[PDB]
Parts: sequence; C-alpha cells; structure tokens
Amino acid sequence: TTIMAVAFKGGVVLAADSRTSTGTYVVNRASNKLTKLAEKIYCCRSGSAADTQALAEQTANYLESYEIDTSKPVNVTTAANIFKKLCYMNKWNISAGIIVAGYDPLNGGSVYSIPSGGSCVKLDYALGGSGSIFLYSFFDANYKTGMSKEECVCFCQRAVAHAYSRDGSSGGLIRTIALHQGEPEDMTIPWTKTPYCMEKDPKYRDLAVQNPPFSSSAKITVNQSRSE
Amino acid sequence: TEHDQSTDIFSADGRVFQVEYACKAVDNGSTAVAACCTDGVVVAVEKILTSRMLEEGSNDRIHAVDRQAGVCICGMLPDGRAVVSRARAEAENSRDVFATPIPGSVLASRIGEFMHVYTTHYAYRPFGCSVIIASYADDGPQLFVSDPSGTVAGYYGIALGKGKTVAKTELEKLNFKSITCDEAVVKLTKILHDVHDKSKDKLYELEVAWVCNKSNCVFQHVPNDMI
Repeated sequence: TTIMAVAFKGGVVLAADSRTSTGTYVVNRASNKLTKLAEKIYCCRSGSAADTQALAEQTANYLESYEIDTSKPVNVTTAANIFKKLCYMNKWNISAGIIVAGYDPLNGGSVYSIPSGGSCVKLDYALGGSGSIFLYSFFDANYKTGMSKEECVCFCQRAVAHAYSRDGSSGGLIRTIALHQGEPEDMTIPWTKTPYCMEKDPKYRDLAVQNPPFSSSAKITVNQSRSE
Repeated sequence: TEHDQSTDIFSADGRVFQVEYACKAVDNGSTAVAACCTDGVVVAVEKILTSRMLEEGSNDRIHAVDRQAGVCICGMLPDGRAVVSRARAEAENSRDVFATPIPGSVLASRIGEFMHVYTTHYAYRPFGCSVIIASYADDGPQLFVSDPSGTVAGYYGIALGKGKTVAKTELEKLNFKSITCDEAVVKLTKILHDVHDKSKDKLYELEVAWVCNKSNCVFQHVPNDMI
C-alpha cells in the first residue's frame, strides 16, 4: 500500500494506490483505501484490510452518534482520538497504520498519523504503508509548504506513482480526495495515465548489456539479439 | 657420455642435450610458414601424406584454441596435441576467471612456460614439436613461436622444419608493413610449393588458416577455393 495526506491552506488532500495483495498475487486491483468517517473527515487505511475496515466502520458509527447529540459537525481531532484509542486498545491483535485527515471550521485542514502501536501525531503531511519508505526523500527534496489545492492534488498523484513504480506491493489506480470548506472532490487516475512509471521513463528504455555475444574482444557493445 | 640421457642434467659446457635432440625432431619434420600482416595472421603447413587412402582433414596440424587464436604444430604431431589442450585450458581460464579473450602475448607466454617444465624433471622428456601461435585479440595481430626449450619469440614472418632455410630466404623478400591476408595466402603457398622435395615425399597437401578482419577475427581454415 502507499497512502498519504497533505495539508494545504484551507484543507487536506488524501491519496492512495488501489492494490490489495496476498504478498505475491493481487486479489483486488481496485480497492478503495480512502474511507469516509464523516462528511469532511476521511481516513487512509494500510495494513490488514479486515482490521482497518472494522476500525473505520466503528469509528464512523461513533462520530455519527456524536454529531446527532451535539448537533454540530465534528472536528478532526475527535475522529483522530476515537480511532487512536481503538488502535491502542487492540495493538497486539491487529496490523493497522492509519491516517485521519479532514476539514473542520475551528482548526481548518488537519492530518494525524496513527501508526502501528497506536501513537497519534499531528503533522503537515503523513506517509504510510509499505510504499511510504520510498517517499520520505521525495518529500524532503520536492515538497513545499504553501501549495494550493491543485498543486497538492497533483503532487500527491505524482508521489503515489513514484512509490508504486518501485513497490511490488502497491499499484493500480491512484485515488485522491480533497476536503475543504466546499464540496468533497474525488479523483481516480488509471494506470494508463499515471504521471510516472519506469516503463515510460526514457532512462530505462535501453536494456542493460547482460548478454553480449561471444567475441574476440573484451569490448562490450550490445546484447546478442539473434543466434549465430 | 652419460650426460645425455635425462634432461635434468647439465653437460659440462652448460648445454641440455635432451632438449637439443628434441629440437632435432622438429628440424626433420615438415615445413610450415607464417606471416603477420596488417589485417591478421596467416599460417600454412605442408602435410606429408603417408597413404593415398586418407580422408581429407586427417592429421591436421592447425587447431583453434579460442575464437580468436590458433596453433600450428610442427614436429611430432601427438606431442603437439598435448600442447593444444593446455592452450585451450589457458584460453578458457582467461574467459572464465578474468572475462577477457586471452591476449596473444600471454597465451604464448603460458605455452612456453608449459613446454619449459618438461625440460627440468628427470621423469619427463621435452616435447618434440614447436608451436606457432597466431592470435588477433585486443592486442592486435600477433605471431609467436614456442619451441621444445620453452623459448618464446614474436615474429613478423617465420618458417620451421626441413625446408626452413630456403623458406626464410623467400619470406625475407616480402614487405610486412603493406602485405594483407589475401596476398599472403598466395605467397606463402608458393613458398611451400617451391621448397617441397619431390624425390622423398611424393604425397602431400597444404593446410592454411587465418585470423583476419575478413573472418570477423575468428581463427579458421581458409576456404578451400583459394589456393
């Protein structure tokens, strides 16, 4: 999996790849890892799908009850704390890494990481899943504060694509969603329009010279293509 | 005169007579000539036929040792053959261990070392052949001779065996800065046909090989339609 969320001024963007895998074989190539928790709060799920589906469903059930009582839209910090507690109480029984992000009028766009073990950290961006370890340096090198909604969607799409081109365990579609004072905006990019893959990157077009012909020179030139 | 029975022994003059005698085998064997040209190396040998009923390709004196290298054995043929198997192991070694076609100078060095060692132990005898080495690896066209002593020397042109003193006189009239592989195949064949003794050896054929830019630097017998 590769999940991530990024804050921009006024909102957040959440992004994810679309693959569910048993290790070597893809059982679903079109999952939806961006799960809704309330009108403007979503989470990005990584780890066991069974666990993170059950904890998201449970977190959503609690928040809908709370919003009816209070009669108010719910703040991101509430979503994050409810989830966190579920992730902490069950830490030994699950495999889950979660990102909760959202928009609310009191604190704007916010992002919480809730990794394995059930800590909860409030950030400007968060990465998660197996594919995350390829993006730290990407973000360190290429990410900036101050990005608009449109810059941030585009940047997320390009990060996911970099991750999933090198991570065997990520791949497929790129889904995003942008949450802000206006209406939720979702987007799905098919693999055939991905902004990056190694298959289309010109520095990987020409093949390594692993198979030179039997020759009378130590000079290396081209791969042998036809029998002698 | 007990001093000439083992090659583990100097004579009183500092000679090693077992090695001289083995050199005498070579000098009474058949005549071979070779030429190192601009574009490659050519070798030609004269096979004395012991019988009109031999298939063609019998008792070949020229063998490939590697894609780019070959040897012509002059002297006793089966001795020569043991030298061919070592030369191939060396050539194979260089590709296996060092990833390089063996250089011609190095292959000749290793053949010499090998012939030298049978000059020092009471239990073995010197080889009774000389080996012409023709190569064309990353060091360019090279022609070396190793002899029963294990001495190795590089040449522009050469001749071994019984005809060798005349053949040497004709090889001196060539021009080694210009001459190509195509011209040499003609001229060397003419020299073997002239130094041939007709009284003594009635049945012979010529063998001729090459490694040139034509043959895509592959050592190989020349196509039989060029003599």
